[PDB]
Amino acid sequence: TSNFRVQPTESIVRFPNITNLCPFDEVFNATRFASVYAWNRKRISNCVAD
Amino acid sequence: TNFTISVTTEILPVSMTKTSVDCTMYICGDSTECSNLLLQYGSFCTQLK
Ligand SMILES: *[C@@H]1O[C@H](CO)[C@@H](O[C@@H]2O[C@H](CO)[C@@H](O)[C@H](O)[C@H]2NC(C)=O)[C@H](O)[C@H]1NC(C)=O
Ligand SMILES: *[C@@H]1O[C@H](CO)[C@@H](O)[C@H](O)[C@H]1NC(C)=O
Repeated sequence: TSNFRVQPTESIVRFPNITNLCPFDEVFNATRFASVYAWNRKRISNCVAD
Repeated sequence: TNFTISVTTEILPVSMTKTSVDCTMYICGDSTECSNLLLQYGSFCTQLK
């Protein structure tokens, strides 16, 4: 007539592990910034953004 | 003028293992949207059972 099965309740696996590989603080906490005519272009890849 | 007695084997199958299948478990299992979608197919699962 039917089947017997219990349902799950929570969805958690292990833990978070990002650690912001790339130093965004290097480009965001600096004593000197570029100008409007000559703006410094930085390419960030192979990291994690938080 | 003489005779011999011989024994020969004869193997005949009778049955196999009885099998039962649940359609909603075998197809998707623990998916609610799949469960709601499968009821639009009619009595296919009932016919298979
Ligand atoms: C019919 O065949 C059987 C066996 O094929 C014969 O029995 C044998 O007889 C000889 C001597 O007569 C013995 O040395 C064997 O040991 C017997 N065999 C067995 C299995 O016991 C029998 O003699 C034959 N009868 C006739 C009339 O030919
Ligand atoms: C980095 O940022 C913090 C908070 O905005 C500031 O106090 C600190 O002076 C900064 N570092 C430098 C080297 O300016």
